[PDB]
Amino acid sequence: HYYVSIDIGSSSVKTIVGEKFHNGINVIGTGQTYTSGIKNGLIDDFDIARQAIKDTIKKASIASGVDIKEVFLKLPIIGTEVYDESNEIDFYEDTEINGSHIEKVLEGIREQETEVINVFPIRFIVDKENEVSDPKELIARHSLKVEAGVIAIQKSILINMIKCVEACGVDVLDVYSDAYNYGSILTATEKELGACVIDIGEDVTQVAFYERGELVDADSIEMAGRDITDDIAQGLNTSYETAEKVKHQYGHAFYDSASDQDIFTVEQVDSDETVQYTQKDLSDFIEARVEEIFFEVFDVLQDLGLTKVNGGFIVTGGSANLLGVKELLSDMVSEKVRIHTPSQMGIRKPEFSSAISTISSSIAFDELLD
Ligand SMILES: Nc1ncnc2c1ncn2[C@@H]1O[C@H](COP(=O)(O)OP(=O)(O)OP(=O)(O)O)[C@@H](O)[C@H]1O
Ligand SMILES: [Mg+2]
Repeated sequence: HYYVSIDIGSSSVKTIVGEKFHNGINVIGTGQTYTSGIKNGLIDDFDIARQAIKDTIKKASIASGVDIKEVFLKLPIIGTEVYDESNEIDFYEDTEINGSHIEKVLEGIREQETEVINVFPIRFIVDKENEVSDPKELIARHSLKVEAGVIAIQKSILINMIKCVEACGVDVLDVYSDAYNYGSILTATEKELGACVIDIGEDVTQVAFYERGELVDADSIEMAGRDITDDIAQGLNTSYETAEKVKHQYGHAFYDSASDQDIFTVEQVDSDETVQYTQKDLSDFIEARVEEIFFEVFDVLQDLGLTKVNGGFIVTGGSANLLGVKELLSDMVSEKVRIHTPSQMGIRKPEFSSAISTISSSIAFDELLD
């Protein structure tokens, strides 16, 4: 009927209630609630977080008209495993492969410390020979085999993340690693060539790489928005708060493009005085940090041995609202670089990318298995 996804982020818990249309999703209600209950993408104070999630589920339950009781929880690429696996189910009759055989054969893969959370198909193989993308309505005589991609997350995260959302009085129908979700924000062309999604939130920066249409591998960095603000507060000798504002109001991640005529005033933290800075001044600190962030990204890529990103670079997430971000990355790499923002209205901010893709993934599996 209705699709409701929940994004439990370090800056704000995000919720989206949507409806499936022929050419996409129709957001009919959203909610957002800032919280200090989540840090580095994990629950820092259960109670505080459990209250943020409820508030978010409410603000949306109101704005959407729907009375939310079921939700799809996204999971951060943290303590996550992305590997290859296959499985085959047998037949004793002439069976017309339907959505239920897909699930049955995938379930086997969903099989110690971790737990398979997502199993997605790469290619199926009917009666031990017909290699095909879709095996539906095709007739199987002896067997249906699937070579899939699998994602596992550490049991500690899964459990508590769900214990917290379910403590709000709603059921978690399913879970979706952002490592799978980002596939949505891409284009078929990007997925094919080898695109790299860079989601810079507040505490975490997630990196996902897709090639030939499927996810290849993923990881995260504990450096993001907050660190930009931290760098700003120290550089202008000011409070975190005012630092978090001038970043929003005047932030520019590329030095060579920040204004001088643009001036603002920040108060000092050690005196009852006030200093005046230009946008460019602020830029020095911002670019520096956003750069160190991309340098981390590259390393993640090297570790995962995922060089070559002919698919290009896609950057998103809250910090993606920063000006000059596209400029800076393009200046330190040689592939296309775009800042993905949800198309649907109401959620036309980079920070909503993950939440909306969670719904996409939901719907995607809904069809695959029916
Ligand atoms: N307009 C702005 N300019 C630059 N940065 C901003 C702006 N708006 C949002 N941010 C920053 O983006 C970050 C939050 O965005 P985001 O929602 O993607 O993080 P989160 O998902 O809630 O937590 P997580 O780090 O676990 O992903 C904050 O650090 C915030 O300061
Ligand atoms: Mg986030």
